[PDB]
Amino acid sequence: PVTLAKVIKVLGRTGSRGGVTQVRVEFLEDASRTIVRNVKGPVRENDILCLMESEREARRLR
Amino acid sequence: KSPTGNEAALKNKNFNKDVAPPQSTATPFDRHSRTGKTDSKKKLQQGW
Amino acid sequence: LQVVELATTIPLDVQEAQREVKLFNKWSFEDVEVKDVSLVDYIQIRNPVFVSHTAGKYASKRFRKAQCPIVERLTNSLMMNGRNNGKKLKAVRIVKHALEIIHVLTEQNPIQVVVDAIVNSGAREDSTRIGSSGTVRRQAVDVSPLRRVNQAIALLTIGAREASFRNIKTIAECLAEELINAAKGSSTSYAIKKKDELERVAKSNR
Amino acid sequence: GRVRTKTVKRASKVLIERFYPKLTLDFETNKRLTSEIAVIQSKRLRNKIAGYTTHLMKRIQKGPVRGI
Amino acid sequence: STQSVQTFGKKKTATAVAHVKAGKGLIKINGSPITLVQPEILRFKVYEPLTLVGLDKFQGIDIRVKVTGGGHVSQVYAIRQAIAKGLVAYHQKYVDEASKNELKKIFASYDKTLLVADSRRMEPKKFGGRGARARFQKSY
Amino acid sequence: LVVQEQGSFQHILRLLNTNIDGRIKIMYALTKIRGVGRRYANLVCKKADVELTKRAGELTQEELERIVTIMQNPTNYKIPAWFLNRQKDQVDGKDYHVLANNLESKLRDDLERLKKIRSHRGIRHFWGLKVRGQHTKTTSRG
Amino acid sequence: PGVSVRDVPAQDFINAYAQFLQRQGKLEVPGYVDIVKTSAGNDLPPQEAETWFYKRAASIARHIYLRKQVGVGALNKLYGGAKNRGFRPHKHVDASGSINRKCVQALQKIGVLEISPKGGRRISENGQRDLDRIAAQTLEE
Amino acid sequence: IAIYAERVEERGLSAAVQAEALKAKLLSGLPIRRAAYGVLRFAMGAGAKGVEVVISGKLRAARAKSQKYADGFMIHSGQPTRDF
Amino acid sequence: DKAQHIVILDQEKYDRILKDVPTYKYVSVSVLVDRLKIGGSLARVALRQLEEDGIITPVLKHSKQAIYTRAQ
Amino acid sequence: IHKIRITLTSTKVKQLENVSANIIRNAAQYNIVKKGPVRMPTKVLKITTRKTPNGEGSKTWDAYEMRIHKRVIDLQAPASTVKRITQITIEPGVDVEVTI
Amino acid sequence: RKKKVYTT
RNA sequence: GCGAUAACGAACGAGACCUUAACCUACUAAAUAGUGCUGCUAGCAUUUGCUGGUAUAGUCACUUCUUAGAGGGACUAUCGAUUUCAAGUCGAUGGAAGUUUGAGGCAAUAACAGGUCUGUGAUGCCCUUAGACGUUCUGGGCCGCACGCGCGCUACACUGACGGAGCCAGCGAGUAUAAGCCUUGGCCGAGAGGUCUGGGAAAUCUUGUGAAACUCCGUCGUGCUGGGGAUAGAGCAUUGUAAUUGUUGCUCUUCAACGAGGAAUUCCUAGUAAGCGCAAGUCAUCAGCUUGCGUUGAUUACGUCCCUGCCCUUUGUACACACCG
Repeated sequence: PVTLAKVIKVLGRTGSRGGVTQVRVEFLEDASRTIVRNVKGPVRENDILCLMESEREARRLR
Repeated sequence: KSPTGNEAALKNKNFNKDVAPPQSTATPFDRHSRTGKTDSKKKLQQGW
Repeated sequence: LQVVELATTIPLDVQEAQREVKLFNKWSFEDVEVKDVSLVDYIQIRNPVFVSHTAGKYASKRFRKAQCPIVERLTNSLMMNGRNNGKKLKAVRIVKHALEIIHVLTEQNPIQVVVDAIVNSGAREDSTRIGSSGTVRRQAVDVSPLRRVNQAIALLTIGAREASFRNIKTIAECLAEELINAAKGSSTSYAIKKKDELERVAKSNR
Repeated sequence: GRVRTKTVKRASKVLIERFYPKLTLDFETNKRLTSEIAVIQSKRLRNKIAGYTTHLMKRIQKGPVRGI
Repeated sequence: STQSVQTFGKKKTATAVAHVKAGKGLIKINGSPITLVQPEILRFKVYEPLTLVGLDKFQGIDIRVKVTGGGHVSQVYAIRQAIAKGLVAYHQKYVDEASKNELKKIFASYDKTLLVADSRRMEPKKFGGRGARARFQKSY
Repeated sequence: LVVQEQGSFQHILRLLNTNIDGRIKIMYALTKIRGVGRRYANLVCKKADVELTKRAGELTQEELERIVTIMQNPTNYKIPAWFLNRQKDQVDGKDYHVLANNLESKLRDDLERLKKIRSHRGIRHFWGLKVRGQHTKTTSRG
Repeated sequence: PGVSVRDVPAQDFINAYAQFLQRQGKLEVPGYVDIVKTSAGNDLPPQEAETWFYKRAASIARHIYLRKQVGVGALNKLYGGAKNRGFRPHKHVDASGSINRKCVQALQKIGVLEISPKGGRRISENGQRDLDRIAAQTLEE
Repeated sequence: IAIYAERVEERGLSAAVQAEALKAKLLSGLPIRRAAYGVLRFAMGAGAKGVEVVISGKLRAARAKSQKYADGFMIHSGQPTRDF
Repeated sequence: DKAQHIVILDQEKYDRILKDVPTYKYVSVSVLVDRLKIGGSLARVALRQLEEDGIITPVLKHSKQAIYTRAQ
Repeated sequence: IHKIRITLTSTKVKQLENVSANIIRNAAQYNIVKKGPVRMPTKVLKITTRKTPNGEGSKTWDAYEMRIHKRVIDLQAPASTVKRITQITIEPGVDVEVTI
Repeated sequence: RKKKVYTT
């Protein structure tokens, strides 16, 4: 049940130590359900990173 | 045992029975003069 | 197809490479593909290579490392633990000999196998720590493909390195067991147990 | 960062306010121009002025620059 | 005299003095064949400018190289560039530039080091450490 | 090539009150004997035509009796004085190589002599400290 | 084709020239070869007692062919390695001069070497003749 | 050998001449203020771009101090200090 | 100290090596040690014989490691 | 005719270059065949002295330099001609040696 | 930092 | 720096600058650098070639690789993007170099009870100055160990040990009537070392410092094993007037803990980290240390204020010898 989403914009850095980022993804299939999510790794625009689970939004990390 | 060379062969080394001290550090107002002879307002007026 | 006669005679086997560039002139990169949609960009398999020793400037810019050949990113990953720093040739001696071991086992392409050992062991979500100044706190997020490429390899080599610690088994034969097993998702091998626990705790932290 | 300093920035605009018609959008021409226009004791300094004088020159084409 | 060009490819300190004349397929290292260059695991590296364009370009040219300096691995890379530049230099002087540009594209697209020496060099050690940037471990 | 045998091996080997592992290569095996380094057993085997590709347990009685003859009579088999242990002894002035039981004996025998002559070295020997001038202010913590 | 010493791989040729040399037997062996160390920094004599002097001599003859009037002082630096100093870091240690000086003395009386002027030890007319011969009968296999 | 004494054309422009001359005026019983500005004006009189006199030590007091008298333009970092 | 590898070859093991190795895909120095319980010294000498007689096909030639397979 | 070698050494290149040029100037208009100048590798005199006269504080090092420039000029001329060239092309910084 | 004393 | 602006225009510091490193087939020349030719010479298949020796007259040619003086070259260059469309930033192509091009040197206003009177013929003052705290001389001591701490190394094994085969760097130093320099090359020595010549006051000679890691081929084969080299015993040399409380090495011999290390904490973003050796220093000998060089050569960032530290602004004060108040 793993779903893939391509990123289309990076918002900025987040997390207490700045090691995570807020990035705007767009799903590979069904280009809808725009969800802001966080990435532990470095992010360029247009990353095809997949999702273990989708039903969760993201916020700033303490 | 008058000469120190001959007596050396007998003295025991009693070192590994007694515990050396657990704490052994033995090497406060740096800003306060202890001279007690303060230079006057006039001396600076004459010195400078 | 003709044997090109040079005064300084060219060996027969290398004359085959006039058609295609191959790793050790034994492994072909045409039949090597990445079985993961997001990992194609960060796994460079398009340009054929002769030996996993290229010596490029891939750390100068932010994402220059995405173009590095996949084989070199493991032989670089081999030489760690101080004493092995700079022993890239030995690490290539580990990779090349292993690929000889890798082909006779499971009968698959050795450089296709290593790509499969990289896609399978990449954890997709990691529970990052969000401690509020000292306390123990964790938060689950995603993992980028670039990190998901690189984290698998470092796990792969570590499992190779400890398999040969105080062990009669050598590093190359440990690696061949490591690579083929972690390519198929073997829970027995390293880079699967260390991966699975990473995604395990991430579920209870989201 | 590649921020130019003020000593190169003020020396660049004093050239435009004096020799604008002789200035061009090409760095090479400005590189050679500033040699016979201003006595610049350092070769590295001379290239920095012309490289930002050209940028000032290459800006006036898109519209009026502020302060010059 | 005869058709000859002089070139050299450079590495860390290894500077590879390659001579290309008009003759047979003689490609030698210090007067010794390229079939026995060490380390043998990287014997493929010095072959790269040979098989990328094909060995037939070396029929009419003979190559003798002499390299002093650098390190053993640095020797492998320098000779590679020198003969690759020797091929291009010889084609430039005695053959049309249609070949020099054509063959260079095969060389350019495979590795930039096939033509241009890299600038990566060790930086001086500064006092206060065993290395260029490393410093003595500090004691509190 | 690999070979086969039965009964010619000897699990427990015995040379001069000293036990040698029979399954380990002989030129290494003799080092269990005091007075044998890896250096010493290299040569006493070579001139005895003990091929280095064998073990301790393969050598029959004959070979052992010859090597212990060379072992205890090294000067009689052109083993040099610089290759011996106890060269130019005090008591007789003949080159010697003290062995399994007799190495520590002349080791002790040298101790009380320096203790007899109240020399500084034997003075430091009685205490159990370093005697070659090395430093105990921070390291002699074992 | 003109076979030369520089045309044949060194590792297998040195085995072949020594293989010829041992069967030849005209090179005299010092009696201490089974007693002595190769260098001051070694810890074990060479494990091939029967061949190491011939393997050493065959290489030294081949090595000298490549270079010009190399003396015996140069030879020690060639074969020495890193001594295993116990706790101190490694230092380069010279080779044993008695073995090397004998070898150049030994190969000179068998016709492979001679004393060159202004120091060193040149390779002889026939030393090149035999070495390039043994090379010619090396690479057919 | 031959030794020749050449009269220094600009006395104020020479630090060695002015530093030595200040030493004598310092020993001559003059106050430091009168002495220091006698060479400060002398240097500015000769046309010097800048001048800095730092008279440091102890003076009629137990604690020691430092005192500086800068005049004119003064550059501090780089080659021109070695040059000017 | 749990190795207990045997380096002296008896009659019980020589024939079994002719019975064990032919039923292998790939062998190495440890493989002969890991499952046959023979030593590495006995492993390398056995490989240099198992190959010379034609039973073993050499995959790679090296000193620090050896890659072999069955010739059947 | 005489084979005469002239060696020029100094610390500052500019005065050494004037001496190097002026000798060639005296070797040019006078029809005298020459070989040089040969720019000898520079010699830097390096010592890493410690900044602290005492031994307190952080470890900083002074590494002072002496760049020495040497050239050799072979002159094929009588000794009377070459000797007068040096005095024409003298400089206090540059020492001049003449040898046949 | 000591006071010198003689015997002879 | 843009910008906002009761400010405007300036100066010091930073940046500029300089040393070093990269590119230059474009200059100037190179018998203390090399190459191609040219002699004369060699071995092999004889193919006219492949390798070399020699050549301070072959009275060869050249600077391309090596040296260094004169210069040139990059100034974020041009393009796609975001930005107050500004300062800038981010991605490309060119380029030798697009992280301030790389790394360093000099480096502001005042100041610290930071360190040194143990470098001074730099010092004021107290002490002492002929039985001297001055000197000189012999012998000792800084090394001395019941203990805790740190700067390092040796390693804890097979990505390895030995044993052969191969065999590349760079920075540097080196003398006379001495008080003995670098020392080759030859001759003796298992080794260390010993003898006889000769070069070099120096790109020549020492020294291509043929350094080690490394590559290969063999034994070893998980054992505290042949990983490791403590502690100790015997002889031979070296240096010094003098080596005992081993100067040091060498030969043999003894064959230790250590099987990867807790709470903690350090250095570091590219030829950098980390493995690996080499030289200069103190030095008559003594380098596990610093100073510099060269070989191999990475992993991950290219962000933040979470920790710590500092800086600025706001704020508070009964402090100004300034919270050590």
